[PDB]
Amino acid sequence: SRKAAAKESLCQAALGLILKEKAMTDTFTLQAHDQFSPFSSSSGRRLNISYTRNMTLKDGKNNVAIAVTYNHDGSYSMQIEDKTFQVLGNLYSEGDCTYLKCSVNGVASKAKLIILENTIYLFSKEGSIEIDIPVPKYLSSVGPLAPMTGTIEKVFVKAGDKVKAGDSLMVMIAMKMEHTIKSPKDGTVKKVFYREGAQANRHTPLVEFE
Amino acid sequence: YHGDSVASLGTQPDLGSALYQENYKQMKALVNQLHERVEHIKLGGGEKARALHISRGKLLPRERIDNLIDPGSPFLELSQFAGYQLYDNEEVPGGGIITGIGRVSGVECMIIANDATVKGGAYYPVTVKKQLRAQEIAMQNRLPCIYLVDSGGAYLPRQADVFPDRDHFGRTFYNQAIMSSKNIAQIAVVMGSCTAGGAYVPAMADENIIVRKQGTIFLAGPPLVKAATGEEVSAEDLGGADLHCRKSGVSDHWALDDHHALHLTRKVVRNLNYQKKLDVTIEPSEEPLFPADELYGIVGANLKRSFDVREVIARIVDGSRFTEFKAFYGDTLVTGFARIFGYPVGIVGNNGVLFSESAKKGTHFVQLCCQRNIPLLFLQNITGFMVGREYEAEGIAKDGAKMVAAVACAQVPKITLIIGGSYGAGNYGMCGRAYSPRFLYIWPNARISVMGGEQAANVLATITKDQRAREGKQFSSADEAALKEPIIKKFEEEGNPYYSSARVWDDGIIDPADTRLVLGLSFSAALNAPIEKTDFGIFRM
Amino acid sequence: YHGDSVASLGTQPDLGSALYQENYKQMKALVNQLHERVEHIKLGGGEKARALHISRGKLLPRERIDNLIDPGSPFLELSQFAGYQLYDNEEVPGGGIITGIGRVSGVECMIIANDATVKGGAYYPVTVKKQLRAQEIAMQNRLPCIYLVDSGGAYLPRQADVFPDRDHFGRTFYNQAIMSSKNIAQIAVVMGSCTAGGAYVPAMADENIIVRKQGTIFLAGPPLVKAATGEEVSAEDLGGADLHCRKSGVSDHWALDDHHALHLTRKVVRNLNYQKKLDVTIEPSEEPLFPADELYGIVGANLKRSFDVREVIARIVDGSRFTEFKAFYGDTLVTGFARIFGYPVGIVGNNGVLFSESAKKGTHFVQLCCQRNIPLLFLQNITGFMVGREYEAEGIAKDGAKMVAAVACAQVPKITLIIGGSYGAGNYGMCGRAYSPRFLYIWPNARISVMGGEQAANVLATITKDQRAREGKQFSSADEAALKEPIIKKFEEEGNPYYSSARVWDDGIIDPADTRLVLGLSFSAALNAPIEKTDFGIFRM
Amino acid sequence: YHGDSVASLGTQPDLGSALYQENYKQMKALVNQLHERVEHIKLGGGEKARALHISRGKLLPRERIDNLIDPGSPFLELSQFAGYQLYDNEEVPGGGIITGIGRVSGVECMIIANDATVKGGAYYPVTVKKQLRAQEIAMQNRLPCIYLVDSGGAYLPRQADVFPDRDHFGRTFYNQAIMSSKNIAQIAVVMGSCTAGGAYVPAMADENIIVRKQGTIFLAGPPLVKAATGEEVSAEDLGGADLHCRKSGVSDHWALDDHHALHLTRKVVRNLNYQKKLDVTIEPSEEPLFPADELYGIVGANLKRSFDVREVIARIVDGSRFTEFKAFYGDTLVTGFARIFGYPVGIVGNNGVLFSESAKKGTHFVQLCCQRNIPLLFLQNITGFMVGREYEAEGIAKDGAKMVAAVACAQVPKITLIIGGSYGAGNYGMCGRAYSPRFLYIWPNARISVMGGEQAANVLATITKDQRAREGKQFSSADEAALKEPIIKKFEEEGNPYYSSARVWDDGIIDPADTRLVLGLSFSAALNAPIEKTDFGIFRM
Ligand SMILES: *C(=O)CCCC[C@@H]1SC[C@@H]2NC(=O)N[C@@H]21
Ligand SMILES: *C(=O)CCCC[C@@H]1SC[C@@H]2NC(=O)N[C@@H]21
Ligand SMILES: *C(=O)CCCC[C@@H]1SC[C@@H]2NC(=O)N[C@@H]21
Repeated sequence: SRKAAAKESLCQAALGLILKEKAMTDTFTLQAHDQFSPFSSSSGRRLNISYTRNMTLKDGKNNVAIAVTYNHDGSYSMQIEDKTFQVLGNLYSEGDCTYLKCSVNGVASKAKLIILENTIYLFSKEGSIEIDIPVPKYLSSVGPLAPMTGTIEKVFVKAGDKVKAGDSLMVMIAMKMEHTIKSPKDGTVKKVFYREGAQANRHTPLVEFE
Repeated sequence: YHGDSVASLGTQPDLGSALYQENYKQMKALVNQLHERVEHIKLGGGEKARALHISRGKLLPRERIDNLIDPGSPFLELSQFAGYQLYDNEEVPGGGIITGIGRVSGVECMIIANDATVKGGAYYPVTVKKQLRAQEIAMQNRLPCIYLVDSGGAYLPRQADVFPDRDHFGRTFYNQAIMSSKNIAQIAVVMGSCTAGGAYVPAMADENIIVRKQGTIFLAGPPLVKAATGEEVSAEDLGGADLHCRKSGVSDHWALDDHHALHLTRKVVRNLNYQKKLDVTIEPSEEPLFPADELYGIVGANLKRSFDVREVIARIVDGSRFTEFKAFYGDTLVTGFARIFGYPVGIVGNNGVLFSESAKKGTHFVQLCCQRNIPLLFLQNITGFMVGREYEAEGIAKDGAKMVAAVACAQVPKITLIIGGSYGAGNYGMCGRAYSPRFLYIWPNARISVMGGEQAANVLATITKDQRAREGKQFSSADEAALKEPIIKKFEEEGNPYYSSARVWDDGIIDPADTRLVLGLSFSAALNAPIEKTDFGIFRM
Repeated sequence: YHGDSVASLGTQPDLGSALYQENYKQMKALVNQLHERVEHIKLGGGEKARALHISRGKLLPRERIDNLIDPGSPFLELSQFAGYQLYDNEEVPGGGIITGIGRVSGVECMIIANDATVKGGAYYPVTVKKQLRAQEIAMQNRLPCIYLVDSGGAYLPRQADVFPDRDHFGRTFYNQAIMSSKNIAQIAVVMGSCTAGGAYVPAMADENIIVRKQGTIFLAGPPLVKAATGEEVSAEDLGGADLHCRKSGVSDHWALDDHHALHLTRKVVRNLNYQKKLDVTIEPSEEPLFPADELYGIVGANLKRSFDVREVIARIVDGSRFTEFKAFYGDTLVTGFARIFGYPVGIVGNNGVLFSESAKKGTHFVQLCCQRNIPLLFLQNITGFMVGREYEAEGIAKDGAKMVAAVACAQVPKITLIIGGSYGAGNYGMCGRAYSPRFLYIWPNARISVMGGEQAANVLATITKDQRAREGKQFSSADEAALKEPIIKKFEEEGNPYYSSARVWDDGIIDPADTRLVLGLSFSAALNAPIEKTDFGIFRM
Repeated sequence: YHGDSVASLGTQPDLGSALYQENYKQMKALVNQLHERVEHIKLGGGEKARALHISRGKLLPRERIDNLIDPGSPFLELSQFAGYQLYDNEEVPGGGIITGIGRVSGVECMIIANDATVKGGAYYPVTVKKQLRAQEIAMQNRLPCIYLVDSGGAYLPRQADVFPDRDHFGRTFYNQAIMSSKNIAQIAVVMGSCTAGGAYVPAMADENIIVRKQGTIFLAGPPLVKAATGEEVSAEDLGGADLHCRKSGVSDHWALDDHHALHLTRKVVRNLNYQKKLDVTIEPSEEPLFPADELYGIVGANLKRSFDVREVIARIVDGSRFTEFKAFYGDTLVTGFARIFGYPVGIVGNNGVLFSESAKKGTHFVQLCCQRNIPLLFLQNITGFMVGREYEAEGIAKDGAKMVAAVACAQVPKITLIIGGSYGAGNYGMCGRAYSPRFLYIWPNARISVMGGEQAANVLATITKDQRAREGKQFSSADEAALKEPIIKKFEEEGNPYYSSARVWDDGIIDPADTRLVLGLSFSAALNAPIEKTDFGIFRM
């Protein structure tokens, strides 16, 4: 079965993600007119205070919160649950592969860093660990109303039915223009409010989900 | 060509000298005090209001700015010390508001975030002062402005100091109306509840964002409706996000929660069609050859002893290189050419009292910097302006007036940094606050008053001795000490960096070492605007 | 052609009605009180300091302005009521300074005269506020500026409130440096003794004048020389007129006495090569058909009763003619076209709360006035902004925001006059102080606050009744009266014309009748500048 | 930064649904019909005239444009369907002329080639219409213009419709005279025989090319010389290439044959000193995530059923990404921000009748696109403008007028594409032909009329029923059918894409799939000109 990641392995995943974001920043700068300028160094240098980034990584089924403090010398202090790790490292290339060079609490290591859509792959000489980046709700979300004031030609569904998203619920004609309603939502219909041949108005609810 | 070698500034200081140890210890004490004070100001309104802020699903405002800017980007906060002991029993951290410059989607944006944990996000007069300062920073530098609206009404018993004047609260909407006519994009993100005057801040935006079940806009609150009409209405039924996105049309984007609103903000900024163009010339950057804990040791805390300002310019420029202009004529002013982070800088600094030769050298250097379109960095360490009968006979007044005219007419991005004292009309000549620099930071040892405490105490002692000798009474040593303690005490208290930065007289007490990085950040924002041609007035010859 | 006949405004009021008698009596009482207060402010620092001012051969400052301007010319004083009960035991008449607009050698000049009879001519913070207001009036309107320098040092225990900020004392020299780069001529007449910060006011002038045995300029006084050096020197030996005209070269003309200095000032102004050019169109002037003691009877003192604003526009325009624009749609705002003294004016006035139809009508009218380059006169009589659930559902916020954007982006010479109440954000929509009008006068019945006293008292009464009914304690009538007396008292005291005009929030309480003449004078100065093309921002549709 | 992930549009349609099969089959039938019609138009004047064109050593005109442009370059032909059944028995393929945009020596040039195989290359009135359209496309977009002159005289019995008016034939020379004053280079290549009015087309060129024994220029032909004088002269002896290159001086380069003339044309274009500068910002290009045979299935042929316009915007933009502006307020108009081929586009599309909220959203979006200098792509699928008594009471007229004013004042490169119906005054609001877009293409299912056929038939049926019921006669079903068949028939015939594109009301019926590529090509030519600042008129609030 799959085994849980060690806290040091989560530090490596967090560091690889941070350095990948830096890489994107660096390749943006290479195309900029304003070259050599500050803001291009992903140092997290706040004025008079420190910056702590709170990120969450998903280890299998469970979420782990990692608080990453940006240190003045380029190191990171990553606190995972309670334990603080001193995390340093960088990226280097050998041919067409990218490697992540780490030092965590004085322990040096090297692993291949591949980030594909959401999953962070770390390939080392002791195994292979897959850490997932959680996807926020507003990127994964993708009842209905009447478009105008018209008469309904054909109903489709009743209570007790089930439709899946992108389904015909109703067709209504409003000043000679056939409008087929569809479902952005999902589930099971609890009530259909307008039977076929009745007059529905503008922004009037047609069906309902309980 | 750009290849030949050039001598550099800098002297390795005597690290074993007891003057170095005492100066280093006292400046380190000042910087540690600064550190612990800003770590107390960072928490905001305290743990009770932070619990009631996170219990409604709201991100805390520093977390909002952390999730808004590019990942790993440095944030330049402005005026972190506003409202510090400015009101009697009212502790207002940060003024109630968090303003700074950050990097959003590759664009340097100016961010204005209402901290709602401090007295409901209500507007104090210093909050309005800090906000209008941020908005003219955005207008001078052409920075797109982002507001994170979470208000709680203007404060009532201070209402005079907030409402009617020219630079009171309504000026804010003036600043959004003018900046929209100039293509400086204004985004408002309604994360809270702006009410009845603050509802113009989302309504005057070029592109707006609102949050469901959390963000309310109305010109009249439910107390005002219940008093004037008698109709009970809630907040979300009156001015909620569904009502404004769907029926009224005030909001332009709709957001599920706070993270969605900041994501949508980054989208709106990415589709602004803005491309940064530098008109100055850039060289590949370098580093100073001397560290800045040496600036702790060099500069120190006592203002009686002088130092060399060149040992500051060795510590903050690229390569420690410095082309000194007119180096022997009037060496109480040090003017030269350097580079910070690639940008060409004309550096003007002090070394003593200002003779007329120093003012002539300063006027010549400011004219060179405006003819070649080079920015100017002024470093203030002023005692005064060289008293004497002979010097007033020479016309020392018209030479200081020439420096003031050339400094005030200059169109290049000027940045002032007060590394020591800043007293009197020399403060006007070296581009103080009233002469519109881009940014004005100070060090934690600075003093700024109309004169020094000893000058005021001693001229008042001599004048009162002169009038009593015309009178005849005995003016003893104890009468002189009772005359000299409250003048010194008042000019010491009200000349502090914390007294000056509790208002928005300066853009923030900065660490000496961080000085280098901070100047680079400042200059980067100031190069977001094209440089206009300078035309001076009449030089009083 | 311009010959055909046109109907006119105006209704003869019921002069026998007891409402007219009571309104007339109460407004006459207000105007008589204004008269006696300004006759006390006119004397200045009192007879002792006036005797010691005339014992040195010095003209008194009002006599200086009387001998400076053209013979018989009207003088428009600005902010006569500054410093009125603004400091605790310190009575500062006129702020210490006399600023106004006059006609010198045929040119409208802006005159700034240091009254030396009031605390030695020392600069109070309100003196700096009044002076910087005068200087931006001169810069907006392109008026040549004349200073009559008689100073006594900046005030010491208020030094913070005078020295460091952006709009503190040093801004003055910024304003003379920028205005000299724009060909706006600056004349300083040293009639007194400017000292050590004020000596930049003569030194930064394009052409200077000094008086023998009476006028001293130095950057350092004889106390400072006697303290720093130990050399006893007088005032005239150190910085006298002979030393400055002959050796140092600070002064450009030399004057025997005060009359010679004012004569030389008129010569310097005559040789400025300035020729006034109007870009607006002028018609031959006329008179109102109704007198303005009728404005005493119409308007009165109570703000509860409304009146018609058209009966004001019949009393102040030429011929009582008024082309009313969009007269039925949203008649809580009255917008039309008239002429004062030949000048074309677009008049915007109030008649009640501001519905959304009123804001749309206002935005349309301001766009017409900026497309045709017509000046704008705003008349403020505001209660509020029409509370209700339906009106917030309609988007009443975005309509007020459209009026604020069009008012703030407008480049025509705008003049505000507050003929009644001016409360809240409607004050921002009708071009209040923060939206940069040219001049802003008020009537002696006006009130200006963030809300009315009754609104604040009643919404606080209803909110505290809400929270106690959630609590459970008894909130009686006596608790409500003890809740309602200090709110009403504070909003009545701090909403006064004398409280608002003790600061420089407004350019002066004017008589109602004199209103007509005053507006003409104001508009004449505002036409000394060419009119720029207006470009608006984004209209939130 | 530009690195974070963003959601995208697009829904995979139900490919098994019988609606999809029927819509796909009917749109495929329309596109195949388009294909075979343009393959018949491509041959030109037929094989007899093509044999007599190649027997004189002349390249055919499509071979001329194939050898003129860069190798492998896409050619964008404009108005391939002009003259389609426009004259009674006269079949005029392509109008007689071949106009398009191509890439010559790295420069986007506009090419105008006289097809001499179709009625001797004579000018029909539609030929003049097509040519003047091409020339204003070259002037709007600053494209250098190349003419391949092979004329046969203006047509005589249509001479009125060709000669005198403003936009008749002589306007051509006006267009070459104005464009030469603006540095838009005009090259004429005389490959044929321009005669007596067309001889100004080579003579007004900035640099000219002629072909020996093949190219003749004269202001008077040998019939006119033989009639007026009686001197027999040939064509080559009168106005040949040797006479014009050697004695008269009309031609500037001399060419052996057709290939030499096209080679010399490419030389002349290479030495124009033109360097393209983009002022917009570019991102690295991408692809749509959904193919466009899905646009066949989605859109279909029937105009009764609606579709989602967002499923079109998923199919034509880069990455299928689309930042939707004001997504809930008035969702009968879809406005958002996207990118095509790197270029930033502001996309405005329809989804139904236009309420007042839709017009307000449209006015706001066009103001955003002109403030940020972003191009605009309008997609027209209009039924009408929402009839009703309440909506006329709301002022639906002034909101449509605001959208028309902001669309007409806009200076950004606008491109219209009519993906469905386009009826009535909504056609004016969504930037139809009379509002000067850069290019206006249509799809083969579009309809364009002053109203729909059913609207005209039904309002005429109800009006005639209303007047007969005032009269008294019987208006039966058969009288109604005889009333409704010719109105429907006429509005169906004259609303076609082939009826609209037989004139130059649109720049060409394009395939749906090719739509994506075509828009990119169009936008590339439209970015050859710098973008001017937009200033709007008066917004009727
Ligand atoms: C001693 O108590 C201080 C006396 C005056 C201060 C000195 S004198 C020279 C410097 N210039 C100036 O105006 N003040 C400084
Ligand atoms: C009574 O004490 C006053 C209640 C509120 C004041 C009224 S309600 C309508 C006007 N608009 C506004 O905002 N305030 C005024
Ligand atoms: C039926 O034959 C059509 C009647 C009118 C056409 C409809 S009504 C609403 C749409 N708007 C418009 O002006 N015409 C369309």
